[PDB]
Amino acid sequence: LGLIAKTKQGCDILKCHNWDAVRHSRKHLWPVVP
Amino acid sequence: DVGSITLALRTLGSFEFELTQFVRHCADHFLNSEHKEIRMEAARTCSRLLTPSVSQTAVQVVADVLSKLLVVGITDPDPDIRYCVLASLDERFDAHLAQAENLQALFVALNDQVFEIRELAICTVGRLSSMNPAFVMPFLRKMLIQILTELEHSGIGRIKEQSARMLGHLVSNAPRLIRPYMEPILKALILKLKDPNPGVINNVLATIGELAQVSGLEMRKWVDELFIIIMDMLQDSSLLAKRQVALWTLGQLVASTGYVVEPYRKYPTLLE
Amino acid sequence: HHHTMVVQAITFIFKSLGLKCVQFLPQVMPTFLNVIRVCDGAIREFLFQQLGMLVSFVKSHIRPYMDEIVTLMREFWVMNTSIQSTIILLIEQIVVALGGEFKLYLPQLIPHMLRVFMHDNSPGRIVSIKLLAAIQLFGANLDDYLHLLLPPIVKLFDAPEAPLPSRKAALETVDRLTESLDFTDYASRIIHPIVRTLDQSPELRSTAMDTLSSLVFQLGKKYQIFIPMVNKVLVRHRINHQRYDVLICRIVKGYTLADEEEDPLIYQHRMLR
Amino acid sequence: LNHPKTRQYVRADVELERILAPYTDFHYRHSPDTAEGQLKEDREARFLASKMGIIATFRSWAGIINLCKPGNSGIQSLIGVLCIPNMEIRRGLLEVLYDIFRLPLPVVTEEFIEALLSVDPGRFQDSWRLSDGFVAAEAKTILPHRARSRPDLMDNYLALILSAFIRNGLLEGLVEVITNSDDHISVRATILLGELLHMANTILPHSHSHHLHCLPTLMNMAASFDIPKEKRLRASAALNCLKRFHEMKKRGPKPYSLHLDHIIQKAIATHQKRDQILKDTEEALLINLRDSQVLQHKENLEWNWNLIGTILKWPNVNLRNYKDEQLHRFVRRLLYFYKPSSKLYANLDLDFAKAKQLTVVGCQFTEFLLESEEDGQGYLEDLVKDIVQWLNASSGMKPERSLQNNGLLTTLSQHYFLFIGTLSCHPHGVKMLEKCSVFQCLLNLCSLKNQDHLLKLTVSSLDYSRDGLARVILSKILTAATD
Amino acid sequence: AQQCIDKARDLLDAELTAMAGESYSRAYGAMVSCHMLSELEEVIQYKLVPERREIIRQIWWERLQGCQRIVEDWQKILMVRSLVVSPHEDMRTWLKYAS
Repeated sequence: LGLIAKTKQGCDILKCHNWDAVRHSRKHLWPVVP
Repeated sequence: DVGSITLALRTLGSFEFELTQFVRHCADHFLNSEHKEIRMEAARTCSRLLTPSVSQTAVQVVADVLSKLLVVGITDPDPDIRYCVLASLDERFDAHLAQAENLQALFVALNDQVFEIRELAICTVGRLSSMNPAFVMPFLRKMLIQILTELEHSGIGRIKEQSARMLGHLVSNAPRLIRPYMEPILKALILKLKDPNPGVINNVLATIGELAQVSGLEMRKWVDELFIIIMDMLQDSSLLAKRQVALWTLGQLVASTGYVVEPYRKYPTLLE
Repeated sequence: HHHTMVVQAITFIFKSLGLKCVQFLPQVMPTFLNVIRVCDGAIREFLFQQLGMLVSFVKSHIRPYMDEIVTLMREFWVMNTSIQSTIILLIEQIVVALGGEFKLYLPQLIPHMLRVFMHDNSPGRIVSIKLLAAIQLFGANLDDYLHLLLPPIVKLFDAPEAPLPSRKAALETVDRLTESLDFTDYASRIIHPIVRTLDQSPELRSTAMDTLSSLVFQLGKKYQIFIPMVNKVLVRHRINHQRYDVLICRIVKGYTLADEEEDPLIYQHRMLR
Repeated sequence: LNHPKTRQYVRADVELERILAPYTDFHYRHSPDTAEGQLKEDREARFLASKMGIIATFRSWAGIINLCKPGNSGIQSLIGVLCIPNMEIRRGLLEVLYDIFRLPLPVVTEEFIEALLSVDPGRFQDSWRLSDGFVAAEAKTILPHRARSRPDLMDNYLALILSAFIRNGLLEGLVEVITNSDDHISVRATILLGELLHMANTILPHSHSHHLHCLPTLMNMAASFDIPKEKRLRASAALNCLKRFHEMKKRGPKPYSLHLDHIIQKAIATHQKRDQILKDTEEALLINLRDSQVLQHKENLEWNWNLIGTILKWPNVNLRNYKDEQLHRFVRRLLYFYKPSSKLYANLDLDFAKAKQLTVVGCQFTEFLLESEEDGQGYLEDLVKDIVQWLNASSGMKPERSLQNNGLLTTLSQHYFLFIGTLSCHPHGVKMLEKCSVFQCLLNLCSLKNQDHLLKLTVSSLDYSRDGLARVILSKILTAATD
Repeated sequence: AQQCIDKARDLLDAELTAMAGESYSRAYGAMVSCHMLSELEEVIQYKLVPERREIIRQIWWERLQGCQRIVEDWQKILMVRSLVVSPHEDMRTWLKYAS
């Protein structure tokens, strides 16, 4: 289930069922969420 | 030339049009300009003109100009340019200031000697808080501790009022972060009001009203002393001081606490 | 009537016994402080000095009795009287004795100190210089109070009206204590005052420039942007200085990449061992 | 504990959580008949066994699910024990916590800043010496991985465990220990807290990480003006340490060896060059070189090497407009001192107090020569062919002994390579390098099959940014060499 | 809306001052409209942040429990309060109104 959370649309799917996930990549280790 | 450049920059920042190379050309002026006014107005027009920040080609120029005016606003000697550029650094670029270098430059700017910059920078960072805790939060906590320390051990009224205005802009700019630390704030301030320049009282009242604003139903155990002290200030008001703000505070609490009808009997002289 | 000789006998006893006088504190100090509270006259000035000797002796076991001390040092501290020279020596011996737990009692002596920076009438302001030299020795004691105790210090050399030796002392004290404290983000509050005061005393050129040079050691590469602003002022008298030149040389021009902007405390630690 | 049939065979709350006995008990007596002659050593043996069992059971899913049931499971009991003032138990649990999270332990110490450096990720490693792992192993640790989107399940597991501990109020006990305990233990707890927080905003999803970093309980105690002052001041100091810890985290690892630092220096230089200041003619020049203390005498170890570097790197001193006799004497003194035939530069051994400064100063001097070409041709030529002379002598260009392995392994003559390094970068440098017998001499070196570490040092110094004779050398090395 | 309410404030203030000089009961007829007017800010808050909803809902009841018990004024106070609440959301006030 963490695997299927790699894409934004999948994260949208999961958030409907009360499961959090990380929304940033590893390119910069200090990411701001917009 | 001095009138020419100033007039041209003011007009460029003044009227509307529908330009992209002029700001890239603008790097020539203030980096080497020793005339204060042209640098200041170039800063104004460059801060103003590049608001639409969306297409995937022009981020380079806006990033470079951001670096340039941030460092200039950090560095130049006269405080007027400091204040004037800091004023231009409003929310209009809020979602793009979140680069790490910008934040470290802001932390450097956060502590200086003159106080208008104090207020403006602390407001800016407080607005900046909630979208990226990772950098700001530790420095914020140190600050908050520090302001508490002046507010209580400073034997000088000037520092006390200055810390109070700090606190006010903090509470205004940080909606959710200040919530967990309400108890020490309110208790220190209320003990300050019952102290055995009255502008300190003005600012503590403004701040405490704002704390009432942010906090709903969490001031239940402190409403009584607040009421007694406020109406003591109002009833038999020895000085015709800043009443309108005092009334605004007194009104603010009830609309938030949900404290509605008891005062008219338990403070019978209130209505008249 | 005869208290001077008995108290000097007491301190003689305490220097005589040495380390083993510790068990005798509880039944001697409380009465001593009660007398001080009730004592009177200029003999009190003598008494305090003697008390200083006492605190010089038992380094750590004075602690439970010292709290009361503070409020008595609060009470009889007249703002402008010759009594301040002795109270400064009291503080100096306190600092030498405690050394590390002193920060516990630091706040309560702060406010009065502040007003000394302003409401002073000493010829040449020698009391300010003395207390400033005393403040030099706090070291790792004032870790959290710099924000409040610096702005006064910078303020004293912001006035052109002050006697020149006082300004030299202020620059010296700010210059030296950095070898024990963290001074990174507190850059703006110092860079600008220095460039303000740089050309207002042709003798204070050297002391100020070396103070700045010492400060810029703690800050690593993040100084890089400040260079042109000082640069113009640097040669506007055709004044050149060595260590600062060395430092700007190895910042602007690549020396290494792992030797950049380390905490001052770790370097103090590495030079200690 | 997996199969329902298997699960029916085992009781509820007496069997598995037994293993954590010697910590939940203050006086655990494992065996009835024991020798009195040793008791405490029994306790250390028991603690080691129980610790290893605990870190064993938190690996399997069966352990994790069973040990964190919604009831009064043992994991709550462990955390509850943590807030009792027992001087060794609170220094028993912290080890378990560290090697659960697979963290590096700090050395026991009463002072914070030493313990901080003791666990810096950029700390030196024994395998990084020349003989062992010279570069590749160290480069594995210091520079970051190249993956941008691969999952790295390990962080997933750590996030799960971290959330599991966060649920049961671990931070509360951590703050309790940081506040009310001894210093030997306060430093350990503070370091753990900082490391966990740094992991938080790195692998933890926002919703479960947006309120933890506020630090309610510690901060609340930090500003109470009625509590005894000791707690207040120590909490303040703890917060200061946490901030400095985080700042060191954002510092980032930095190289200790010279080669990697030079390589990344060239890399960042060329990538900067991809995408697009004081004159000091004569007066301060004379001032400093007079003050340089070098002209008084040729004896080493009495020179102001920092001032030397300042002269050598100053921008507009280039010896091309500036023909100064004192400068000539200075540069000749340096030329002599740096000579391998001088038997001074190469005869200071390693582990000298001021050596790395000397090496960077030497690379500085070589770069200065590279700057001043059209009149300084000879100065480099004699020195470089002297270097190649010493090179052939040590390689075995003579039939006398041909074994000088105790010459380079303990002397800085190994660092002579760096100069060729800074010679192998600039386009004029390569024409200088091919002026003398260098590339061909190196290709003659690679034909050797007895001296090995020569290859180790030489392969790590050449540039490969531009096509040239260096590349075929490395191709032969990877095709014609020892195993 | 805020500017509208601000103008309404002083346009009531005039007659409130003209009416207050005699006696309290005489000013009651304007005070009911004033308490009418200032409640709209609470309507704004109810519409904006859905987290305060229960607290303001309770304090509406407590504020309204103290006014003069005449049907006509309860009519309009509930009718403006009904702007954001369905009758089936708050049964208790309507029962007392009916009684």
